[PDB]
Amino acid sequence: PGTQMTLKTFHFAGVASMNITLGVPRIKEIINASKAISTPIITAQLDKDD
Amino acid sequence: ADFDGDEMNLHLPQTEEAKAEALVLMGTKANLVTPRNGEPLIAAIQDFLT
Amino acid sequence: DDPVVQEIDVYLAKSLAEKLYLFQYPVRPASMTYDDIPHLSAKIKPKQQKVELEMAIDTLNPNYCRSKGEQIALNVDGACADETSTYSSKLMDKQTFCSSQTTSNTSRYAAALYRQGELHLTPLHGILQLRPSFSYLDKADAKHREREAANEAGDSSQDEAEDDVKQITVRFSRPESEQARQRRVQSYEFLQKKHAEEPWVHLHYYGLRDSRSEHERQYLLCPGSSGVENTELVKSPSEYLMMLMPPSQPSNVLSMAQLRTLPLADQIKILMKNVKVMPFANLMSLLGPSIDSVAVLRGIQKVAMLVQGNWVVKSDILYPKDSSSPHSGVPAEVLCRGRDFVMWKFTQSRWVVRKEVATVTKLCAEDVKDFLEHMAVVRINKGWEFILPYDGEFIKKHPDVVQRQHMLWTGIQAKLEKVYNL
Amino acid sequence: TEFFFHTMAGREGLVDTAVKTAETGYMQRRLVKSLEDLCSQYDLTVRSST
Amino acid sequence: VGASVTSSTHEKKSRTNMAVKQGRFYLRHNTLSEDIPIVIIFKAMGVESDQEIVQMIGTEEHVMAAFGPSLEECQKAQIFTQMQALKYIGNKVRRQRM
Amino acid sequence: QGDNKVDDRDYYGNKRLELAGQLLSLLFEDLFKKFNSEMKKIADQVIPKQRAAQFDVVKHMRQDQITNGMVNAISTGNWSLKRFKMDRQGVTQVLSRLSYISALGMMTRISSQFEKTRKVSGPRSLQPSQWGMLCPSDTPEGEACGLV
RNA sequence: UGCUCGC
DNA sequence: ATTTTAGTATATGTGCTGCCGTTGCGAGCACGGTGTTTCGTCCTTTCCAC
DNA sequence: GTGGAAAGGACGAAACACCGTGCTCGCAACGGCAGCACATATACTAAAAT
Ligand SMILES: Nc1nc2c(ncn2[C@@H]2O[C@H](COP(=O)(O)OP(=O)(O)OP(=O)(O)O)[C@@H](O)[C@H]2O)c(=O)[nH]1
Ligand SMILES: Nc1ncnc2c1ncn2[C@@H]1O[C@H](COP(=O)(O)OP(=O)(O)OP(=O)(O)O)C[C@H]1O
Ligand SMILES: [Mg+2]
Repeated sequence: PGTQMTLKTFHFAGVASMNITLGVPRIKEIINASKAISTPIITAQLDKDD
Repeated sequence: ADFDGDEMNLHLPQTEEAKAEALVLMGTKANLVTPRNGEPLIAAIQDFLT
Repeated sequence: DDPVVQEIDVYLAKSLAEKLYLFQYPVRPASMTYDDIPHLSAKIKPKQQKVELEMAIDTLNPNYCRSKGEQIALNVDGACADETSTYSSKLMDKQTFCSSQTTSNTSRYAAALYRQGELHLTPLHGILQLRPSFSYLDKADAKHREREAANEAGDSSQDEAEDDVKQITVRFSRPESEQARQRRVQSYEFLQKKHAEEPWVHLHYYGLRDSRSEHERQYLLCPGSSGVENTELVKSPSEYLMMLMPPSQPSNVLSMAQLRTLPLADQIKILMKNVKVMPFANLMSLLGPSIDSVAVLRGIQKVAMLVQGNWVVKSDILYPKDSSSPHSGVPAEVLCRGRDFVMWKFTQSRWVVRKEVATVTKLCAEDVKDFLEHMAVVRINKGWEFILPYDGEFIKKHPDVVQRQHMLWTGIQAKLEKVYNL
Repeated sequence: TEFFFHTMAGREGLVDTAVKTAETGYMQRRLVKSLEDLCSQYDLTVRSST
Repeated sequence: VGASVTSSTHEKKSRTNMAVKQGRFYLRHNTLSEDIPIVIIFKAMGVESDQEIVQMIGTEEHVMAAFGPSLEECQKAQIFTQMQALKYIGNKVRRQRM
Repeated sequence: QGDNKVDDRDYYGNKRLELAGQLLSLLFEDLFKKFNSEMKKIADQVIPKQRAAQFDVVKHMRQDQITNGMVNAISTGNWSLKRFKMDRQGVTQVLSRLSYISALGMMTRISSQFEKTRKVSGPRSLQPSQWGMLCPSDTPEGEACGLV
C-alpha cells in the first residue's frame, strides 16, 4: 500500500487547516517510533460538549 | 504488467522438491487472493469486463 | 503645455571654480547646525583632498559629564606630560571631524545660487563627507601599551643597566619579486604613507555669522547682461547625442541600414540578388527619394533585365563563375543559360510550361523548379505565370531603355537558338 | 496557458511517483528485514527466532 | 531566514552568508574561524558611527527594533573604532596552514 | 524576516546557461597556464647549470600537452580545473544516432547543476518561468525527469 | 567506472 | 554549640560536530587502465674530409 | 661513392611518492539517532561568626 499510496493533499480531516503528515511519511514516522514527530495531534473530549 | 515492453524473468527449478513446493505453495489457482485483505487479484480485466 | 511662466535665466561664474567645496555631515541633521560651535582649526591638503576640522566644545553645559571628561583625558594623554596632548586642559575639549572623498571627479556637480529671476551655477572643486573621527582612542591604546611596557620594566624597584646593545641587525635589501612588489604597492600601509608624505596646511574658520561670509558670498555671481547669446552650446541634438553616446569603434546577411551605408551600385546589386523580381517604383521607394532616377536606372541596367515591364536580376549575379547547382552540381554556366532561356520564354509569353523548359534545357526537375519559383507562381490549368503584372507605365516613361532591353533580348535569343538549337 | 498548467500537473505527478518509488522501496526493505523472523508455530503461538 | 551571496570574479569565488540565529546578524565566511557580528564588520569597513549604520540599514521602526539586539551586542564589547574591529577580526583569522 | 517573501531557487530569471564556448575557454586557459608553468619550471631547471649552450624553449615546447588535455576532456567528459577547483562530470555525451529526431533533440539538451543522485523534487517541477524558453513536455521519463 | 535507455 | 554562607561535586540537561542511510531489475555503449621525471645506455644517422 | 668519430634521440631504469611551487578551494545533498563537551544549577556538607 505504500506504493499504492499516492501521497495526496488537501486531506485536512474536515477542519480545512492544521496540515498533518499522512501517507508514507506518516507510516515512516510511526514505524520509526521517534520520540518527537512532526505535527502532533491530541484529541480531547469535553465534559460539557454542547 | 501492461504489455508495453515489460521484460519478465522465468526460472526453472533443478529439484523435484523445489518443483513440488513451487507448484503447491505458489500455484496460480492457490493464490487467487492477496493476503493483504483477501480480495481476489486474478480476475477479469479490460476487454473482458466490457 | 507651453512655458507660461517662470522663464528664469541661467548664469555661470568662474570666480570660485577652484575654491568651492561641499561639506555634508551624514550624522548631523539639517535642523542643528555648527554656527554656534566655535571652531579652532582646519587641516587640509591641496592634492588628495582630506580636510580635518578641529573644533571646541563647551564644558559648563549640563549635557557634559565632567567626571567622564577627566577620565577620557587621563586615558588619552599622560598625567602631566602635555608635550603632545590631544586636549589642552584636563577635560575633553577638542573634537575632530575627518573627511572622506566621495568621488574623484566633481565636474558634473555644481552649486546653484537662486536670485529673483536668475540662477547662478558654480563648479565644485571637490566634495567630502565629514564624520566624527575616533582618533583619540588610538593614541589612548598606544599610551596604554607604553604604560604596560613601563609596568613590565618596573617589575623590580631598581633595574640593572641592561646589556641590551643593539647587535647590527641590518637586513638584506632583498631584490623583491615583481608580484611581491606589486602587493607592497597595493598595500594599505603604503597608500597611507604616500598620503601622509604630503604636508598639511592649516586654515582658520569663518562662520556664517561672520561678515566675511556675506562678503565672499557675492563671488558666486557674475557681471553680465541679462540677454547674451552664448558662443558655445550651439550643437544640434544629433551632435549632442553622438557626443554623449560615442561609438565603440544566406545572402541577406546585410541589413537595411548596412545596405544604405553602401554605394548605390552595391545597394542595387544586393537588392536584385535578394528579391530578384521588383518594379522600378518599388526600387526607387526602397533606395530613397533623395537619389536621382537616372543613376538608379543606370545601376539597375547593369545587374537586371526588363521582362514585361518589370526588372529581373541577371543570371550571372545569382550564380558566380565559381558556384554550382546545390541540387545537381552542374556548372553555373548551364544554370545561367537555363535561366536566360526561362526569362526569354517569359518575355515571349506570360505563361511558361515547366515540361517544355525541362525538355529543351535538358535540366533536372529541381533546377527548373528553382528557376521558376524565383520569378513565377503556379496557376492551375494555366501553368506558370509571372509573379508581377504587366507594368506599362515604366515602358511608356522610358522607351529608349525598352529598345535597349529589346535588342539585348534579341541577342540573348540568338545565343539561345545557337546553343539549344531552337 | 491551460496546456502549460496541465503539463505542470503532469510533471508534479511524475516527480511524486518518482520519489514514492524509492521511498516505499526503502520502507519495504526495512519492514521485511525487521519482520522476516516471525513464524506461526503449531501451538497457535507466534514466536520469534530466539 | 538568512542570506547568502556567492561573489564570483574571474579569479576567486566566495560564498559569504548572514544569519539571525540569535536575533542578531552574524556574517559567516570560509576564511573566518567564527562568525562575527555585522556591526563589528561595519566598524571595520570605515563607518564607525552607529547612527550612520542604522541609517544605512533603514529608518523603519520595525527595522530599528530588529537591529537593536545587534547594536546592544556590539556595545557589550569595547569595539568602537576601526582599529579595534580590525584587530577583533584578525583574531578570528586562521593562517592557511603556515 | 516578517512577511515570508523568500526567494525561490527554481526561478529561471536567476539561472545562467554555459555553452561549449565558456567551458572550452576555461579549459584552454587552464591548459595554457599549466603549459606556461611547465615551461618556466624547465627554464629554471635548465638555464642556470647546463652549459654555455644557451637554453631555448623551442627544444622543450611539448606539443602533446594541450592536445592530450583537450582530447581527454572531450572524450571522457570529466573536467577537473584546479585553478578554479571545478570537478564536473558528464559534460560530454555520445551523440545518439538512433534517428535524425534523436540527434536533433539531443543537440538542444540542457542538464541541471543538481546532477541527479537524490530525490530533490524541488527543481524537477515545471516552473512557469520556462515559458517560451524551454519545452514543458519534452523530458526523459525516469530518474532524470525534470532535471534534463 | 562513468552515461543514454527499457517499466 | 548552632544557623548561615562558601564550595564542590556530580548529574543533568540543552547543544553541536559525527556517521549512517537514501526501489528493483534489465539492456546497450565510450574510455582508460599508475607513470613519470630525470639519468643513463645504446644505436643510428649524418657535419665535414677523402 | 666512403668512413671514423660525434651527437643526439629513444627506450630501460631507479629514487621517490602522483601537483612545476609547497596552497588551498567550495559545498555541505537531507534528515536523524547516538554522542561528548561544557556548563552550570542546585543542594549537600562543613567551616566560621555569634
Ligand atoms: N572508467 C572505467 N571504469 C571501469 C570500467 N569498467 C569497470 N570499471 C571500474 O571497475 C569497477 C567494476 O569492475 P567490473 O566491471 O566488475 O570489472 P570486470 O567487468 O569484472 O572486468 P573483467 O574481468 O576484465 O571483465 C567499477 O567500480 C569501475 O570504477 C570502464 O569501462 N571504465
Ligand atoms: N523506477 C521504477 N521502479 C519500479 N517499477 C517501475 C519503475 N519504472 C517503471 N516501472 C514499472 O512500470 C510501471 C509504471 O507504469 P505507470 O506509472 O502505472 O503508468 P504510466 O507510465 O504513468 O503510463 P501513463 O503515463 O499513465 O500512460 C509500473 C512498474 O512496474
Ligand atoms: Mg510497462
